[PDB]
Amino acid sequence: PGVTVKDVNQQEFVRALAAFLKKSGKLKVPEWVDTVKLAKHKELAPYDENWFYTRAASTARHLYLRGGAGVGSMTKIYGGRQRNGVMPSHFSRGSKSVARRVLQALEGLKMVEKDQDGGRKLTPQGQRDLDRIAGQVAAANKK
Amino acid sequence: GHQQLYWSHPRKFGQGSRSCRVCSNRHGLIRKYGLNMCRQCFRQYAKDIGFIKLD
Amino acid sequence: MSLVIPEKFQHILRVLNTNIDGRRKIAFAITAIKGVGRRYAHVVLRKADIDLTKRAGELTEDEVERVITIMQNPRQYKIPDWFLNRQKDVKDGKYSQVLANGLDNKLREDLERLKKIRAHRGLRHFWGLRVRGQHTKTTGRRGRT
Amino acid sequence: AIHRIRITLTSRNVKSLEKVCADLIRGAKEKNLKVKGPVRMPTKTLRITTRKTPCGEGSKTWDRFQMRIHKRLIDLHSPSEIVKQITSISIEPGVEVEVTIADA
Amino acid sequence: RDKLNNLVLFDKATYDKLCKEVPNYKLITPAVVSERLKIRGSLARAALQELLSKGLIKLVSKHRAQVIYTRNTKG
Amino acid sequence: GGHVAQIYAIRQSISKALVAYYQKYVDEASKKEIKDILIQYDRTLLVADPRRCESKKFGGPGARARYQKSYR
Amino acid sequence: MAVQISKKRKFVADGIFKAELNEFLTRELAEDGYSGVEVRVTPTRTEIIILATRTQNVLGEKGRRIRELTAVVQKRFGFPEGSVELYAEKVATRGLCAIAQAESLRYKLLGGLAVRRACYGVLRFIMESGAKGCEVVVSGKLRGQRAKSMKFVDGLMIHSGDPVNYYVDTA
Amino acid sequence: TYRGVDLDQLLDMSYEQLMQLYSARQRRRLNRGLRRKQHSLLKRLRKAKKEAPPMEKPEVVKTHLRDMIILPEMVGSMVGVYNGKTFNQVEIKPEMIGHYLGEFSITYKPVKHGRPGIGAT
Amino acid sequence: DIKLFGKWSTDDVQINDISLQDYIAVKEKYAKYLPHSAGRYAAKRFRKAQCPIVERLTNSMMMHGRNNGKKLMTVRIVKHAFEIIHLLTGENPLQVLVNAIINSGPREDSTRIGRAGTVRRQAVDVSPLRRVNQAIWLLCTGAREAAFRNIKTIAECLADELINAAKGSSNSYAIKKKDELERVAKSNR
RNA sequence: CCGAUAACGAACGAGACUCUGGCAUGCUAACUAGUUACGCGACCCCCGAGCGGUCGGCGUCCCCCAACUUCUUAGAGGGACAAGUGGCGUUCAGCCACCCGAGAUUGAGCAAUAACAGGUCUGUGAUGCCCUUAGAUGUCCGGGGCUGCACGCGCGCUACACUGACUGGCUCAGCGUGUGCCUACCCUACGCCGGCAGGCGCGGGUAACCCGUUGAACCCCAUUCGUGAUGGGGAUCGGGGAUUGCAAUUAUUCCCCAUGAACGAGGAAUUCCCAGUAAGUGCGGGUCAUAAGCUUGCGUUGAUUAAGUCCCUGCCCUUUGUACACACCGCC
Ligand SMILES: [Mg+2]
Ligand SMILES: [Mg+2]
Repeated sequence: PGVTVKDVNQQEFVRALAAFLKKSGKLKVPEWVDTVKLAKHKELAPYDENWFYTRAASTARHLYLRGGAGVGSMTKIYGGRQRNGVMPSHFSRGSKSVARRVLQALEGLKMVEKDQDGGRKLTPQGQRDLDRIAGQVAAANKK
Repeated sequence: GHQQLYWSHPRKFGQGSRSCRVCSNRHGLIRKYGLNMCRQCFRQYAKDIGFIKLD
Repeated sequence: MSLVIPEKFQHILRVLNTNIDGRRKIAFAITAIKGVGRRYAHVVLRKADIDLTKRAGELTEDEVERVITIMQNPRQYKIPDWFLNRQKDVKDGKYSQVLANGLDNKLREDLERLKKIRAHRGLRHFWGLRVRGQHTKTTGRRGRT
Repeated sequence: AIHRIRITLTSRNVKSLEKVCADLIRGAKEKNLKVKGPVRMPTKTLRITTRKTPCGEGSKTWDRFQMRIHKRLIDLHSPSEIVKQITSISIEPGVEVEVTIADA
Repeated sequence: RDKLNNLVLFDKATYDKLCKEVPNYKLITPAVVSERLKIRGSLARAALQELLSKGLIKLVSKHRAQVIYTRNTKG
Repeated sequence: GGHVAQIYAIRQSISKALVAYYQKYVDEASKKEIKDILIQYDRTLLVADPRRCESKKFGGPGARARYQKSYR
Repeated sequence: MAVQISKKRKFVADGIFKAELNEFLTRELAEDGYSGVEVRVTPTRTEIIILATRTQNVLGEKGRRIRELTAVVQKRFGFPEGSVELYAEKVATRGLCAIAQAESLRYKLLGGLAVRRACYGVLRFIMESGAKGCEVVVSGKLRGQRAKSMKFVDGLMIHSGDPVNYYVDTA
Repeated sequence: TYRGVDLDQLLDMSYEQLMQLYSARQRRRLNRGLRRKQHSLLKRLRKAKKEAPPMEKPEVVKTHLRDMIILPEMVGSMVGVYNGKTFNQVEIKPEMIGHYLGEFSITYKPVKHGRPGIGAT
Repeated sequence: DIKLFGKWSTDDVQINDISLQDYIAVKEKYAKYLPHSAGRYAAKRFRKAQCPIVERLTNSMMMHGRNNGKKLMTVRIVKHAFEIIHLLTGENPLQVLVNAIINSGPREDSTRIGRAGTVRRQAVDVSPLRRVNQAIWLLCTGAREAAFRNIKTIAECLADELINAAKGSSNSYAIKKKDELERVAKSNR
């Protein structure tokens, strides 16, 4: 009964993934994680302290879903709704430096490799890590 | 005046940099698909180009 | 946590030259000071190493004076350059965050400087009209009639 | 050879393209070159909406216009070399053709 | 109807008031706790999850915008 | 599509696939006496809703609403 | 490829060329019974066919004028030399061409003939040519300064739907 | 003082190290090449200033270009800035450096409202 | 067998009056697992009559500009309100809703055009479908103004709205408006 | 339309027409679209499955080196006609309900005579007449203005909040564009720098080939806020940082940090709207060197109410009254 990340609910999955990332802390965390907003359209920084680990976990899951996602792709996922105040709203994208630092940290832990063309994907042992954590969170969620 | 000021004003862009390809109008231009034609001239010639009504 | 209100839970504080309510959360209580906002409060509390889930009345004096030290002197506590209000002053060109009625008199001296040099923005400020080029034809009727 | 060419046909109407695509492939079958099937690409509907009035007075009546560009792709592929056999066009006015090879 | 001036932290007067009869009736929501105990409502949520931890409140819904509790079954 | 239209597409597709599978690979007795429950429970489980959209006109904000008019 | 513009732009340019050529031929061949223009295009070259009643008159002495217009269209749009030919062809039943009939009526009016009898003669010739019906409208400063409009119509004439497109010529 | 430096240092403050002291718009403007008319006008004001009588304010110079950023070496000149109708003379203060010439020759006189007319009945 | 929202079997819910039993659709033929079915019930007259009244509430509960497409939130509000009312009362929530609709229907109204005495000239008895329509609309309106500028969230307001209407205590907007309309119709007889 | 009939024979309009949308596992074709099967793999289960699960990872139009078009595309066609039943009907024209059916009323375009002193000579090398024509009402160039503000009105937008806001996670579209005759101005993947606005090298696309599997918004799931003018609201206003341009001031646009004003649902009045409709919600195209609170379309969520009426506002026919005929804004 092998468990893929698709057989577990992705929200507590990425929650436990970020928790494992926190306890096994080897990330190249930039010093400005305490200052920057996660996007241009945001007006508050993320409430979580080690939100960087959570975002890195989410990016790893997205690379599992579909590879070759460069910085612009990931900001398109992490884009959001810019309220623009009195003028009618639109849509904005995520922070390019934030996603780029997340990526450079992800191949900091070499769980991500750049592709032959543009963008980067997950290495097989990173796939192994994701699947192992999916199985363990499946065991926890079940029992 | 001499050439130094007769046409020295730049028009590499902006509305004055475009005229109708039929009547040289500077209003109601349509630049879609490189039409470069006056709106009224478009409505006049739309049969001739081939834009026809189906709805 | 979820215990009784502390004995030293002052309801409002006295910060610099203004008071702030301790009943709300700390992340938003100090924003009542003119020149302080949500983002600035967030960063100074994060760099203050003080819990954000607790009210401003239940803090202790060392914590609040740490906040005072950070607010008055943010450059030396790793605040980046672009986060300050009075950046590159017209008087002395020094990067400073201004925290109190100093901001009020700094705006005052900027406006009187603009009037003294007879700038168009200063002229519109003296006349009370819009300075950013907004249309006055239909709007701004409330302040006059 | 060995030649593998691509021929594409487009116009603004449907009848001319269909009749060219039919008679051309019939001639191809009479000339025993195996034919890759007619590939009908999605139609480009160039849509232009414009106010009916030329002055702006009235009921703000907008007239929209359409131009439908249909195109078809037919590959001619033979073990023998192609262009020396087939050179004739028999092309009516109004329809567009492009002669490309597998190199192109 | 002018204001509510609700308490943000418990005192001695309301802490035991929360403790002794709140897990005795049917419906327990932050709304009813705040409206019948004159507390803020964030304090209501905090107290409710503390009493969840204390094991004499049963949860039924646990939704992000509407959480419902009840007393334990008696009898 | 969206999310709930996605849900309805999936449920219709599964229902239609099962009735086709039971029509082909086994007798149509089972096919009919599952299609009955499908029909007199939910006709839309086997019949797609033909309504898609409706075009906006050049005198209103949507397909049928008109822009607000004034006289004075 | 990069040198060639997209198919959308190319078809737009084709329509533009059709419109410009029609306008130019109308403005020049107005007195010579111009009816319409048809162009046949190939990658090797293009063929231009000008439908006109007076082929003998639109052509100059020994084809001088057709050569003139061929050189004009060669230079104006910048084709390669010898990549365009212009043929003059007589239309069939010029009574049915509303373009040619409108040009004839315009000539008869500019010559000084009365509008009433000229319109009657044009309509009579059109119906003698054989058609389901015809309609002419004259608007302008008839009689005095104040504007008036005449419509002289006979036979069958629809107004609505698709079939009016390919059943009634409009000029 | 403009940025903590005195104007005496500003006279020998060359353009490239000055662009750090100006604002972003002014820095971009000087980063772009200044054209011939601006240079000629600077030559004009420098000529007038050197030939100006000692301890006396210079003679007036007129111009239409009012997009010129005020340079610290032109402080004290008599510039006639076009308003659309006339040329307006105004002092160049030691505070006006980051300011444009059009920012002091107003193009309109402020409106004094009288009794409304037939409109808004 | 149906167990709408996973529980609360419909078969024990019984309509007390024969007046609206042709227009309450909680029966097992109209009982559904989840109140969402874009069945085009407004395409034809009297097709909403066969629509389950829970779905009718769900349609009628999402209003007021900010809520014209937020039907999922409406369904979740319905589910939480059903949970709340069953915890508060202990019986079948659907029974509570049916009783609230029955007690919320205003049995007659008044309408006319000419010179009215107090509100309208003539008194008119109403149809059961209009009874159901007015009941649901009054309930949604009462809950909406019950939850606008108070801490008590919309689920609780809808819950006690249904609770008070299922019995009748002069405490809910729906039955108060019903009594006002009936008194006026009594006056305009 | 049936009928009667001093009318008969017609005609236009409507209808008929074309597109649009809905069913076609019916046909044709699909390496610029896919489906299935297989083989490489990689990872989980390996306790043990192994024809276990995932793959938008790699291949099988690389030419012999798998099949098919269900999904996608676009053509020829079919398919719905009041066709059947029941009821009403002079038993005719027709109408209601129902069965089967994708569909038993899909929205548009076109749209008659006649007319308005309705708008355009500021679209035209459309044009009559009049005015000007060298100190020009021609034309060019420079600047200003068209934004200007005691005030009134219109079209919209934001909003007034817990059916909410912020923070994080999860997750689904379709129109349609994209490098130029003049004409300089394209859509963009990836990699790096920066916090953002931006900058720096490499590519792809003249396009079902690249952006792009258009990872949109709304919505959904957890978090904090707690009924306050509060974390709603971001107008005003200061500083600073980026982009376009010859030039950004009366701020072009964008970013950041400060300030949070009125607004607690709106009088007398009045607007639009009946099913994928209103409304919420984002996205395209136009304008564009820079750009959308506008507009045209597209897409997502998806309702209450009604199957009637002339009460008001009007409209069509017939009769009747007139002193109206510039036609009741009449005339007197
Ligand atoms: Mg018709
Ligand atoms: Mg805030």
